[PDB]
Amino acid sequence: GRQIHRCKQRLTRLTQYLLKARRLALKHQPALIPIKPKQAHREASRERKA
Amino acid sequence: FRKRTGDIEVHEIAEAAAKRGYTDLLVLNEDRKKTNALTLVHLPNGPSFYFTLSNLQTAKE
Amino acid sequence: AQGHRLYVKAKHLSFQRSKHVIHPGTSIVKIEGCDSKEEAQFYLGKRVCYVYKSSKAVRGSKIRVIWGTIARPHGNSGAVRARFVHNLPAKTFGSSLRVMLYPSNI
Amino acid sequence: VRYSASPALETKCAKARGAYLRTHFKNSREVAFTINGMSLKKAFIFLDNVKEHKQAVPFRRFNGGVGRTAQGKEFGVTQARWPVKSVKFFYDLLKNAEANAEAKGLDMDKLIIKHVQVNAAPKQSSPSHIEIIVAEEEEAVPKANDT
Amino acid sequence: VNIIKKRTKPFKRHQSDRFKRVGESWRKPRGIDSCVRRRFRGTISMPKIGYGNNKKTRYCMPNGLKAFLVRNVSDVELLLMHNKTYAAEIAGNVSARKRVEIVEKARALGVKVTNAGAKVRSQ
Amino acid sequence: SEFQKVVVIDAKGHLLGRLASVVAKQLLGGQKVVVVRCEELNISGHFFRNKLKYLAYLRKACRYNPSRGAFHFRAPSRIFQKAVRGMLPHKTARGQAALEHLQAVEGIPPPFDKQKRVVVPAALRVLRLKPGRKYCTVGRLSSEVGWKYNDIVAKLEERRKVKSAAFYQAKLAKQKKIASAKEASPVNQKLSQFGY
Amino acid sequence: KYYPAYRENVPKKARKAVRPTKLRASLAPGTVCILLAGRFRGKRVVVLSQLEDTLVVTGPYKVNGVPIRRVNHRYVIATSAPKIDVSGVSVEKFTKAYFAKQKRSGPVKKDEAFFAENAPKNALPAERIADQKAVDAKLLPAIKAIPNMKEYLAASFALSNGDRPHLMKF
RNA sequence: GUACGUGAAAUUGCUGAAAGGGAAGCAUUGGAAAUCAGUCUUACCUGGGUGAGAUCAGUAGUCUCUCGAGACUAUGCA
RNA sequence: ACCAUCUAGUAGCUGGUUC
RNA sequence: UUGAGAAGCUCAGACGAGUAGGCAGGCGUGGAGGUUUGUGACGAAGCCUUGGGCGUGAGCCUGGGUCGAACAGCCUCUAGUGCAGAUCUUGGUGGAAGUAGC
RNA sequence: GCGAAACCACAGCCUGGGGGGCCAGGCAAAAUCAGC
Repeated sequence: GRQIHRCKQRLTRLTQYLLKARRLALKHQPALIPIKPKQAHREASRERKA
Repeated sequence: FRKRTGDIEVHEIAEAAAKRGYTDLLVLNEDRKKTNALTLVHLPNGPSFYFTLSNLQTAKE
Repeated sequence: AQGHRLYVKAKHLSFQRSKHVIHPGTSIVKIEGCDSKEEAQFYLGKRVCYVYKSSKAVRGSKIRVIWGTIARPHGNSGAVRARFVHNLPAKTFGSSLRVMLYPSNI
Repeated sequence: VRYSASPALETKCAKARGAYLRTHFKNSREVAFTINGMSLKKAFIFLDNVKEHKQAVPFRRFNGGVGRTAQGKEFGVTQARWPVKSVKFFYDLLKNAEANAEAKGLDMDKLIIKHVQVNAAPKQSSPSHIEIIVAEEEEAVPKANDT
Repeated sequence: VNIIKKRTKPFKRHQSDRFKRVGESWRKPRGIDSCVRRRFRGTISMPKIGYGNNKKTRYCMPNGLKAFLVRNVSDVELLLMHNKTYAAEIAGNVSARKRVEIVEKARALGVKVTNAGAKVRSQ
Repeated sequence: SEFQKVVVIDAKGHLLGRLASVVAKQLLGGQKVVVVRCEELNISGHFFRNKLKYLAYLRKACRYNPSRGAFHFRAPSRIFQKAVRGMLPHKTARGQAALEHLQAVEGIPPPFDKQKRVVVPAALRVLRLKPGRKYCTVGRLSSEVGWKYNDIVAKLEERRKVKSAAFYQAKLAKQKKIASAKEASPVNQKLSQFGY
Repeated sequence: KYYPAYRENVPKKARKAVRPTKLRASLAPGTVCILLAGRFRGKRVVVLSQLEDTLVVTGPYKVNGVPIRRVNHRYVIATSAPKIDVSGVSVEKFTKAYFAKQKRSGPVKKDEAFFAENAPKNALPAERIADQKAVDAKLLPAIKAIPNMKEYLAASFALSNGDRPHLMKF
């Protein structure tokens, strides 16, 4: 009974992952774009020079 | 000034804002309690511009 | 301004203390007109406060407030022993409080 | 060069600096903190009186054994002296303080001394670094009536 | 269970405020001449086992979820069955691209990433 | 039962060390105490009792720059102000802020002539002292040690009384009119059954 | 609908099962009382009946402007002022769902609502203003019988310097 | 910018805000100012109708494994 | 007198001996 | 009923200063084998911080700035492995002071 | 005009009581110079 308990709990936990990542994929959400230290130290350098 | 509430997207805003006599539409886009970018669209089909604000200063400073 | 004042004037007296050890988590309050530790059983449980006036204004006004209640009588002279949600600052000795008459049981 | 002052904008300001100046550090400072915050052309009329012993500069911080004068009470300070070598160096700088707005094309008769700095130097005595900021006085436009 | 702390001010080695050679990390004094060792009243306190916190609400953030360093995209996967007792803290040296892919997947597992906002400005 | 923002304690007939202890607590309580006729305070013990107890205090000065020693103040007001200075933690920030709430003066200045003058029933001489005892009056005492302003205040206070007496008869004649008008209002006598 | 997930943190069987609540003896239905905190503090009102915890009180709305409110029985000072007859008023119309708030309920806003804003002015419904005239009409003659009672209600309560609430009687 | 990779502490000057009646230093409890974090963003759950198909077909084929277990390609989507 | 080398001459002892 | 890392889980009581001393468990630093389908020019290590988090603590994790090529967790092996002090060694910098003085 | 160095736990008011610091008191205003 211990082992079958796990499988049913990892079925509740894998269905909640697909029932969420499908709704999550259908919403419109912002774009996580990376910052870059080489190109934000260049801007700050050329700003005050310009 | 109309603060964006809840689930609405920019493309649905522009068509919903042109019908009430609006011309352009700015969007201040902060992150982590600093404003970093600014986009303005042109209604209802005009060119949309994505600048990024930098070296920000208020009026008190 | 005599059609107001639904509280009782009081004065914060001191912290709870011994000679050398003071216990700022519980205060001493002297209610007006309460001059016996048997006449202080009427003000047991009332919700007292401490109203003051800060300089910088937040939420359209300036008055702030620290709530709290009254727990025990204290001594033979009608003082009580109060307890506030934030402990009262030690620079408020001899100030004035308000002992609001609720929760009223009379 | 990266300077220590938030002012000295490109708009109405100009800067000069002087590094590795073989003077004392505790002597140009009290000069520097006296000339600070003043107008430019007045500072010239000010310091030349120091060169002819017509005005003494107070010694506030490094007041070691400075004898009392009669004119130190113009600012309230008890002790003052007439250093001549350090103020000779400041005149050299303030010429460059002029001649930099003279090349940037500013307005010269609204020009104040905004930020004078005196630092130490790599010891060989007690040499000095100096940087100076001269700026226009940032005038104010009268407000438009009502709305 | 509401999290609680027996102490909030950390311990601070004796006279590590006056001298700049002496660091602030705690070091038990070793001399019996000491005022502190004999525990004179008025002097600073000491780390003891008395200030140990609850054995169930230990290691927990004030929210209630314990932390977990996820340094790549398959370290947040283990937190699939533990999304209500662990918060996926991303490690510091992870690049600002490999970071933006942990967030988009931890969000599917309902896992709280504590510092998902680093290096990631959204548009 | 008083939390006035300002109290005026007329001090004729009080004891010094018992009023200075009643007052010292009300200062720390937050009030603003004015003690008028401080010159007519009393002290247990006969005339020479505190006299050598204060002539001894004159023999006590520093032995370095004797203009830096103890300042033995001679006024009847500062005699009692001294008494409320050791009763308070005057070396803290709460002592020296309490002491500026106390204004101890002699006679009655006109800013307090026209106000109420409460007394302390726990420090009075006719209560706390056995009848037929030895007692000395401070303002009569400190004159013999240097307070050279006795003959003026005794003259000044005599003028204030007869003026205040003239104030009283006009006030006494005022309520004799309302004494008639109180019973003349008929509602008082049939509706006194609410105790009044 | 789902198999229970991790950590069966099932509560134990709680022995706490509240029984009838019982108010004071001074809070009889129809007893004039004093109101201590809120907005209508100081205004003396009259109780209609006792609810489970709160009271269902009203000032006669013509006399004071106090509508039919609920007041927690602790922020009311009971008073031995002379009583009235509340047998004519049907207080059983009021229940714990009568004074329930109007259910925000999130009616569909047609998300464009971000731009266009409206307001129902949350006006008191026609039922509330109607019964306010009704219950007052069947108690105003009752307090008209007791002298000094119509003008007792409209005044307020305010203790004064020179008074001390414990030794005074209510 | 050759006083040159990163550039700590002591230490020095300027600027900003404070504090300072012949001692600061620290510990405890709180006021005032400044500022920071918290998922709260929204999510959740429940019927009908409309369309999509697949693990459905009173269905036809391929391959790898072991009758059927997965991966598929059709065709319908009852 | 000085210079190296054995020498890392000599403690019963004086100071110091690191989470 | 799943709580079998049996080196785990669980129930109940008493107890709690500590010197010389005895015992035990851990924290951290440089290198070595194994391991993380390990992190890294979209910025590794370091450094600074009026930011947040954990541990009783030694310590660790992290946001921001700086910066520019390497680096870490886990299990073992190994030691030139931890500093407040020695009129400690070397280096740097102060008050005395622009005083003593030329 | 040039310009040290010794020295440097932190320091700096008095009285009494167990010394600069403790207890209780007297008191207490910046910033400096010359005798001492």
